[PDB]
Amino acid sequence: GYDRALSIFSPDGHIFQVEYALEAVKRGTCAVGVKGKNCVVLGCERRSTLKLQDTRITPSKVSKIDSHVVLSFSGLNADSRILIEKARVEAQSHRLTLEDPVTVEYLTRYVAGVQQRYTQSGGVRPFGVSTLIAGFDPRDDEPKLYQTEPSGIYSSWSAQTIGRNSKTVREFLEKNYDRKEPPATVEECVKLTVRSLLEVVQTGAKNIEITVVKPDSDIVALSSEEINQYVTQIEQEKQE
Amino acid sequence: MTDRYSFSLTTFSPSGKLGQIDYALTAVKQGVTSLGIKATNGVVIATEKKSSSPLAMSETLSKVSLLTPDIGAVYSGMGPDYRVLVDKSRKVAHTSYKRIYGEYPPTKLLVSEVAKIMQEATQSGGVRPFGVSLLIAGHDEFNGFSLYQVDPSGSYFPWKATAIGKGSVAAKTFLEKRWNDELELEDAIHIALLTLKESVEGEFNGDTIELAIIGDENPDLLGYTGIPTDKGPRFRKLTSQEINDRLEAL
Amino acid sequence: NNYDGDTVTFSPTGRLFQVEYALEAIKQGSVTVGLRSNTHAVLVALKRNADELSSYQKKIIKCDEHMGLSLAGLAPDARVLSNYLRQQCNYSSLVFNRKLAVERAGHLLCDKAQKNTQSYGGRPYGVGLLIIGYDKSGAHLLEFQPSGNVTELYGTAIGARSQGAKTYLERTLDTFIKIDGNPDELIKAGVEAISQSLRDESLTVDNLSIAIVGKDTPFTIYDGEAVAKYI
Amino acid sequence: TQQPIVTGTSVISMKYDNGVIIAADNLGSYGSLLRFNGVERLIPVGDNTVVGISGDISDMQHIERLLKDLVTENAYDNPLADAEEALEPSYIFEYLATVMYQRRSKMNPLWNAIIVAGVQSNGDQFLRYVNLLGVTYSSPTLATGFGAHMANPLLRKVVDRESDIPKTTVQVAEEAIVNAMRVLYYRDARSSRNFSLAIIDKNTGLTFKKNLQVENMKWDFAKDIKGYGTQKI
Amino acid sequence: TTTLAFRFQGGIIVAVDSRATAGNWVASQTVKKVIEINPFLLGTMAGGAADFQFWETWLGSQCRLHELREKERISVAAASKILSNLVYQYKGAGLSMGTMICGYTRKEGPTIYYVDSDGTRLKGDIFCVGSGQTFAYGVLDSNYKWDLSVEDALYLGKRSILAAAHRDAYSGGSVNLYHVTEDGWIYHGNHDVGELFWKVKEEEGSFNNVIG
Amino acid sequence: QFNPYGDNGGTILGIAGEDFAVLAGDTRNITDYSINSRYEPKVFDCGDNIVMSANGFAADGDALVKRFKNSVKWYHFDHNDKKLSINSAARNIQHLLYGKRFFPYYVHTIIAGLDEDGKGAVYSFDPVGSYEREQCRAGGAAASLIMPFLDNQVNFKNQYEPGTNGKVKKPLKYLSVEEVIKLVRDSFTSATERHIQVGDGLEILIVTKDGVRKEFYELKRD
Amino acid sequence: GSRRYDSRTTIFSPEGRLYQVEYALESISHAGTAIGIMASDGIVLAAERKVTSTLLEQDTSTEKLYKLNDKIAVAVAGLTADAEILINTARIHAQNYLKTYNEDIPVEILVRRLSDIKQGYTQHGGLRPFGVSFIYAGYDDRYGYQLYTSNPSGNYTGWKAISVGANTSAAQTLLQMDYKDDMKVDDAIELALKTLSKTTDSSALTYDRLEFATIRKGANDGEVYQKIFKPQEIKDILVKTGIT
Amino acid sequence: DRGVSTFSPEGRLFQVEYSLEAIKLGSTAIGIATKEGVVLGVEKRATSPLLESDSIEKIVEIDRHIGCAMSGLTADARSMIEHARTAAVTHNLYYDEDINVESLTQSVCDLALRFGELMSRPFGVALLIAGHDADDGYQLFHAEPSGTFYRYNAKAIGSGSEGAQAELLNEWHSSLTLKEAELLVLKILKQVMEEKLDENNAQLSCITKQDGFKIYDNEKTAELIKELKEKEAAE
Ligand SMILES: [Mg+2]
Repeated sequence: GYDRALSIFSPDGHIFQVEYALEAVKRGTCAVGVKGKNCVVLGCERRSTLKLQDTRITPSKVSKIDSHVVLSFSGLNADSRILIEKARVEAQSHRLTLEDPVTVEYLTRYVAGVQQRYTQSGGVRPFGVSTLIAGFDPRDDEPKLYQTEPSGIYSSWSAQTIGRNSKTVREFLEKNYDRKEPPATVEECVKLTVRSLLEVVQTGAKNIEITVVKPDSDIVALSSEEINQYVTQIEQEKQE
Repeated sequence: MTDRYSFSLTTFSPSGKLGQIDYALTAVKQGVTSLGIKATNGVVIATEKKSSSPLAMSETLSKVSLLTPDIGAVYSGMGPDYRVLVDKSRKVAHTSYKRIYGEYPPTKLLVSEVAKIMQEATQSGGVRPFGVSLLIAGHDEFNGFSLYQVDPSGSYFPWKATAIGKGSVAAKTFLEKRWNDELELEDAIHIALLTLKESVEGEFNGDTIELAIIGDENPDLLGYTGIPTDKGPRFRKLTSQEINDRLEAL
Repeated sequence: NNYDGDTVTFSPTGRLFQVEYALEAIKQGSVTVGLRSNTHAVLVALKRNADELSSYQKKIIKCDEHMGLSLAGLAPDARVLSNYLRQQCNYSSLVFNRKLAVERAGHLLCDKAQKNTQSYGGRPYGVGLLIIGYDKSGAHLLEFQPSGNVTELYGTAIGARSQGAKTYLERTLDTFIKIDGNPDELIKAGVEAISQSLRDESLTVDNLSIAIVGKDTPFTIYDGEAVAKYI
Repeated sequence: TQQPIVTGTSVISMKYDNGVIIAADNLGSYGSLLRFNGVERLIPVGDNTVVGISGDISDMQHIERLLKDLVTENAYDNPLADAEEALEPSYIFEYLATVMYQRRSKMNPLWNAIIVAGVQSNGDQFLRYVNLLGVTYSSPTLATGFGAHMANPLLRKVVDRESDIPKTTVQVAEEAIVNAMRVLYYRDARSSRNFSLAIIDKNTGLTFKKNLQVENMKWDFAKDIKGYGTQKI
Repeated sequence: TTTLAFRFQGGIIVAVDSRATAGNWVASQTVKKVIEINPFLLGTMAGGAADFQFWETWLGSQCRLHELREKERISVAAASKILSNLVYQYKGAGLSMGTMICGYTRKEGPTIYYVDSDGTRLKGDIFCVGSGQTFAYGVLDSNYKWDLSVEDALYLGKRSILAAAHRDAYSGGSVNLYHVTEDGWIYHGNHDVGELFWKVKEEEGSFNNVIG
Repeated sequence: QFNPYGDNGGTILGIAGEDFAVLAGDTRNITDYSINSRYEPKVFDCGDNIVMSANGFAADGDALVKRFKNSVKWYHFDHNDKKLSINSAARNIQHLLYGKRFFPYYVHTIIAGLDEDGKGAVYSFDPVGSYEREQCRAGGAAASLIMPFLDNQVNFKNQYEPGTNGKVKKPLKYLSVEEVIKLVRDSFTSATERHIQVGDGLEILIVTKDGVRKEFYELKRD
Repeated sequence: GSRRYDSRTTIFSPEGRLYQVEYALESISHAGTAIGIMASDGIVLAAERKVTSTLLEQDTSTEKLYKLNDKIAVAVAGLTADAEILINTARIHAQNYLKTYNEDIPVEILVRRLSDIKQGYTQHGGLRPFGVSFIYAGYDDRYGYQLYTSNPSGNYTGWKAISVGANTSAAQTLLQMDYKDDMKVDDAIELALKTLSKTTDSSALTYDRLEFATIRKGANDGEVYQKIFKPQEIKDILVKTGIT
Repeated sequence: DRGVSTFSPEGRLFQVEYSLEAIKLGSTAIGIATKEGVVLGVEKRATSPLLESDSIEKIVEIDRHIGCAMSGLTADARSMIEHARTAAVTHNLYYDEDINVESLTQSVCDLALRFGELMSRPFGVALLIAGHDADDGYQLFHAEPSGTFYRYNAKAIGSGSEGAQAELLNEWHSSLTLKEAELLVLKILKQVMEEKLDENNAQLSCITKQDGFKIYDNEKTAELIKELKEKEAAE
């Protein structure tokens, strides 16, 4: 088999293939994650360079791993499908053996492990994908939001963004998100998520996707009109 | 040891070119001219027997090969690559068809199997593409007579008539003027000999020309009698004498 | 230069640079001395520390009751090669009820190192070994190089500044070979030999490492206050 | 798993003051058919060991080749192959014992009972047994097959325990072995008159005796025996 | 062998006998048929002794690795299923096992899983396994209530083993008692059946058939 | 059909004292009705103050003892010459035996020594690895003849104090090494009288803090 | 050793692009233009054969449009030989799914499978990617009529109308201009041919330079029919729409 | 290009030497061994204030008697930890006992050089392995990607290592108490850290014979930080 060591150290101690995988993420459309007091919201950018698209059948940016956990991403679209598939299989395997659905941390740790494995295995390149994994642990009402990246490191976030112009929306979130008092309701959390994307998106039409996840496997994706109402209310308050 | 070349030796260049395939086609261009013409009641395939030395017995070197009783093949380019492809083409006609359906494959599907082998040498680890273009002529019950070209890339096209190798550009132009949809087999053979004469420098006779046909069933070549449905092969390689007879009426 | 990218490549003068670079790792390693008489065989090793908080890297490894070695170079490679010896010693005992001859042990080490120099993908071992032992033909001392070359000797030294100890043993040859039935005096000669390779630093209690094997002496390593006697 | 085809019967052996004696008849039986009469079942290894084998002959011939191959291998890169690093009886035995137990553990045994007789470097007598099961044991007298039942009792009257070994001379030991071979010829239906005997002494070395015969047999009393009970004539 | 385990208000009671027999020969009277998987989990021995010892010691290793990785006590459901999935891979090979995996966690409460070398895994309130199981079941079924005290529950388990130890030829020796709580199991001693029988006979008035 | 197992007879006995342990075994080796050897050592010093015997099929017995001795050697290499405690040795042997669960070592294994508190210890194994610390264990051919005697004379079973009539048990007083050896010898003398496979010689290995000592005694040779 | 000659087909550029995928896409840009247009009552597939000859046997030829099953077809852009390898794999997946569930494979599931295969060649194996882009035209009872495209990267997306191959920039603008949601098959046929006629590098668009197909519910009652157009039928539709 | 297991002209493995450079870029981790216990401490170094710092797990339990701290490419450490935990548990299964700290460390270090063309590259992470056994008492080891491990009385790895090691050189003595060691780790961490040391961006842990391995609460560590400030202001 093809055994070539593609991911290797350089004189300055860097693994360029892992770092170049991050550059693929930087190119990817922006994704954002914000957790409230009793919910988590995943915002995602849809570049409007592609019109005449069929939004019914086109792969959605946010994917359900189980009925209680979701995964969004920034980077190579084809690569993300492989991580999503493995994650979905592991979620059912966990339910089968442990007789309990995965925690959000466990599912994150698994995906991050897969990503890590591809950074020191022969004949493979790293995943050009960073993920945002969100949900609620079984029989638990505390919101969970984790991030992963090609290198394989993962961590928990009160709020986080990845992808193109993620520097800007992270700047926004760092000043607008208060830890002592997070978005108390679904409305407040979604609003702050849309606001953060509006710093980068361009038009607030079909370019913003929002998915709200609540405790006890209560996941729903907002429609165009529902999101458009948030876009309208934000800019009307801004004209002052 | 071990074949440690597990990676592709053919790759896309910045311009989108697959170098090794292009270079294989260049090797085909240098090869001796061969052609094929389809008639209403048959097909003819022909080529020059470029003898490397007069001491060599050019009868032992067969450029035109039987693949199945109703299918024949001819080439332009690297002879050794052709020889092994004929061996593989003959075997695959049995393993992936005859041993399953109890009958020989139709022309198009055998061509498809050959193409697949050539495509794989264009993508698999540690190998170069085949440096040949094949012209495969054949007949089968439901598709009738047919003529196919197969390139190093694995791409294949059906032809009414065509040429490959050294003087293909001039030969194809010659065939365009002469070909029509009302040709009989003898007429196609006559045109094949005319076309091939242009690309041949030296001697032009039955001993320097290799020519075969896909035509009527040959019960005399079957080797047995008693089964009415078995009527014999449609492939027949013309003899040195049979060629010379038609060169007088040329 | 152009012929040192891997071990499978000869240079135009017929050299194997990767093997020579592996040989260089031994010269960087800390000094260790080997010497023997007709009754006993002794290893003396200068252990190296990272700093004052750190421990002193162990240099001597036991392979059987009658055999062991001292290392100089990549310690993990010595662990691999010593583990291989341990098995071969053990195979001989279990299958043939026979203690493995020291000469035959060297032949095995040679052949294992050789395969790493002729094949693509791998690398030479980056360690030199001094194997001592007492078998059916008396005391023995071997010197292993990762090129594959194994050499039976009366005495030797490998590592940084090993030439000083090697010259001393070359002078003392006629004296220390005759030290029969006296382990303490044979160790003294080994400690005096390794002292010729010292600069700036001197032999302290947790610095020095000594091992011995002989006629009625199993392979035993001495460290700590057990070697204070010889300082 | 197989069945033995061409078979060899009893191997008998004992220790004496300066060494060991071993013996075995020259017959290769094919069931009840006494097929092959010139089969050597004592195979010497060097000048200090003799391996006596009973049971399947094809497996004996295989073992014979392994031992021949063992001597060759020991000589490789061995300047002391004919001195300090020569093959000992104990090395040869342990090797066979390993092979026998490994083969039984793969359920494909060498269908034999083996006795390794020899003298060690320090002059110690070596006598140990191993069979198709990989079972091993040592004793002042050892015998396979019928020898176990008939030879051992006779040989044990000479050397009944360890302390009797220094009291037993080579002449007394050889006499007992030869007598035991006669007894087996009387009573073992798969035995022959012709046999081989080997002595391994620490002083005089290996003495291998071929083409020996059972002699001084008692049969004259047979003439007087008539019928099976009541018959007089 | 006779082993039982039952859920009640105060957690779980586990009770076993101590006899081991090879045919009619009594090999041992001091066998431990309760494996202490860890400080919170217990398992019982029936069928193959080595199979039980080996794989339930192994189970303890798997449970330890779980709580190192997940930073959380393993559930009784998960611990039982690790053992059942394992033996199911070996199904046909000839493993012999009949065990109750017993434990007490926050999310589950007191839980008992019967696990079988046939691959059976059953949650339940009362289980009895062994050659003397039918004798123990009788005493259990007629006297069991959820609102038993820890003192009375412990005695019921002890008395139910005694019932089997008496009648079943392949059960006896001594009785081992365990009480499983949320903070872990608690050992309640080894009780010789020889001394226990006479003690129970007198104090309880039972076994009038037997002369004492 | 080939039968990979055999019965080499023999009988072994382990007894744990207060600060010592003994592991005894007869020296007779047999097949069927024939004696192979009158002196074939069966109990072995395995180092680290552990003694071991694997009674039954001698080829598996020898194979196991060999592998355990080997395990002791590699335990020293891998773990800085650490002493293998008797409880650790016992667990290790379980894995050796269970390793061949579906083609077992046809032996009843017993080891003896001292535990980490210096007290006497005896462990007893079945053929497939189930093991257990015990105070008293006979194994092999005449095990059924010896164990009841040991229940009575070591543990004072069914013995009560005179005058009380079944009310007070005989107290479990500690036995000295001299007292244990007497019970071992009488066990093997009795077993020799009533079991055909037992006889020739008795070899006892005594384990104390000072080390391993051996004692040999003659047994009837019929 | 062998390392010296390894192109390393599965690596990132400093910019975070996959060299071979990008170059394979460049290869595809020189291939004959293929267009797919989805209507309410069917799907159209139109494609241009590359500089043909008069002696090419057109009626038995197939380089652009391939049938995966009775409900799903594909238009090819790139190396024909590479496409046939993938096509046969896709045909098998459809049959595996049908055998397993006793129901025709949903269009997306088939598309995802082929796209995942392409992806694998970009992440591991050290082999060159497939120089092929597909337009998937299909129908199932969940989403109805669907158009997809996949490329050598293994990325796929859904479309109402889409082009692949040569002049996709010009073609996609022309489609975006004249396409409407309430459009019908006969209108989509006309749009597809008009688009090719303007984007073609040839002097004029003729029947011999085209492959054409339609997936219609225009089959007798609730069922779907695939129609691979014959040379004479392509000639007729060219006259009908008024291009020749 | 060049082999992965290639030797440089100086006699060093390129890839191993390069991985050591990655470890220099990693966050600081400090270990101090005493006769009352071993203390492990780390710099968390969150890349943003929105990152929940308690999810940064750079100190990890291997067994009850063995703890571990990491520095460098921390993702690479996960499989090293997994193997260590498996080795510790497996040895207990085979031998019914705790595994020696050295033996555990040796088992981890055996993975290190299993790379070539096995894994494709060395590990890009160093480990401080601290623990206790009955034979050699309280121990602290430094496991590198070279396969070499040194025992230490005290050791610092990461970006502020050489500065911290020089400080450990002066401060360490054989009669240190556990409390003295805790403050000493906090002192040296504060010195080498970019951001100001508090209970959220730094973590403490220890291993004692009685209580085993314990990661310190943020509340517990906060008190030790406050105790440190006062004793430094005391002179
Ligand atoms: Mg007797």
